[PDB]
Amino acid sequence: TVGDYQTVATLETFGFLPPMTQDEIYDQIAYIIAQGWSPLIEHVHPSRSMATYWSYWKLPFFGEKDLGVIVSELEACHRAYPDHHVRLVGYDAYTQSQGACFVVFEGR
Amino acid sequence: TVGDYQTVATLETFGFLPPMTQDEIYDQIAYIIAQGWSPLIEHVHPSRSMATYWSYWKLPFFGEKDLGVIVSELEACHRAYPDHHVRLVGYDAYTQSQGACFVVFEGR
Amino acid sequence: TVGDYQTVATLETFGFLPPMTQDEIYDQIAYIIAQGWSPLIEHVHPSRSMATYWSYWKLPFFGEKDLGVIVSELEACHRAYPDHHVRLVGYDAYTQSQGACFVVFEGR
Amino acid sequence: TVGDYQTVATLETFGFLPPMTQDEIYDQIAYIIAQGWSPLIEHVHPSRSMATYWSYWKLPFFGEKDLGVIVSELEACHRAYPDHHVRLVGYDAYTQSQGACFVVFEGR
Amino acid sequence: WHMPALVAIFGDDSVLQFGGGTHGHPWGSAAGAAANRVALEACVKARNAGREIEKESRDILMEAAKHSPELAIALETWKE
Repeated sequence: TVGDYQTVATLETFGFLPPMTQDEIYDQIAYIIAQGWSPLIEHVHPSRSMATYWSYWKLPFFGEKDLGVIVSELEACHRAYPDHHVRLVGYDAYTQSQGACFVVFEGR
Repeated sequence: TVGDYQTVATLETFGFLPPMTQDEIYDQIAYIIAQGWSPLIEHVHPSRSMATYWSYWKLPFFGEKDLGVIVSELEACHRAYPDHHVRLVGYDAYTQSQGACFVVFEGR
Repeated sequence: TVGDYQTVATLETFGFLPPMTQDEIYDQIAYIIAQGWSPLIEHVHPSRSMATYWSYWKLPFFGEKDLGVIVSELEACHRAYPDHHVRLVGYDAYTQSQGACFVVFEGR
Repeated sequence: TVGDYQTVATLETFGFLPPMTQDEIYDQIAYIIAQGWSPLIEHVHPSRSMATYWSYWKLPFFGEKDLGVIVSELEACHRAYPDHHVRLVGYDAYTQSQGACFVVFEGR
Repeated sequence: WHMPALVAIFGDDSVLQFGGGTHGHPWGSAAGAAANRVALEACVKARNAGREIEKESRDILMEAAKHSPELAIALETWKE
């Protein structure tokens, strides 16, 4: 029916686009490594999506220069908690802010 | 049993009486149009029926002088939302108030 | 097991006492009438037992000196609301207080 | 998943260690008696495990100088309340403090 | 490994505060706290059992790492 927009839930960013494909994740992680940021992955139950701090897994990948590990290490946290969100976070040491913060897996 | 009055739930207006017949809604719409007001339709789930603002369907009918479309648009709203209330409101522009606020359909 | 006294729920008074017998209620009603008080019957849904106001049934029996109607009217409130606490209340008009407030039926 | 530590709940003390065997309670009770304290047993439902005051069972064993009767009491409370925590506490009369406070049975 | 030395002489009305003991755990900062909390309560439970914590440090601390893998590596990093 048009036109009646129905309000939907989005996490922080990139929720209005279709679920991320594998090549898009590859480009995002390559960019995040090239910018020098520190990759970081979190996970919480969808009900606790409003919590200030999520659950680390396992430690921030401080200065990792390989993009083939995180994509395999992002699936590990997914199988470990198949009922949880999987977010990708980039850590900047000098400005102490995050230049990239988007969820990857919606939670089965 | 008489006389032991029991508390009953009513939305705001015209709910103490039996639900309006299609002829009565026709006359209500005719009155709203003849007063020069702007008909508009809303809908929410009955659990959040006490919310301050409802959800529009679809947009306000600024200065519509044809009353044959509202009667078919509320049924579209009712079918699209079989378990939601259907409110018909008359918008007055000069006084910035509402000339009438009465629930039409109670929600299956 | 003794001595193990467990906290139990009693409403206001006579709750520590097993349920009142029919002949006992006759004596309580006779005492209430002899003191000149006004009998009154109230009932509430047991989860709403904490409300400071119950529901009347039907109106206070002002100036009634016959005990043959109260028990039949006390039971009528029980048939009408078989999942409700039944209270018998005596009004004192001069002191604007209550001299007897006891639960007759525990609530099926 | 090594090493991925999950937030786990322990009551206050001795919870990070495996459940106490029958022989460990023997030595704990011997020690708490040897310190001159007064052993005391409590129990609550796991839902109200965060309450300030638990429920006594039954009274503190004031002037108790043998551990051979305490081992019998702890089972009676458990078989009376199979789905409740059992706390073994020691009362210090002089300092008004507690010398030992640890759950003995976790609650089925 | 200093838990039996800070419990046998500080009693029970003391607070133990670490500078790098908690955050210096290979499995993160969350596992660091589980490495000292398990080690602390083992020392107490050994003292209530009448054992000498300051004398039987190795045997009291080692038998807790069996049911606690975090201490199983915390004993290895801060060897000994």
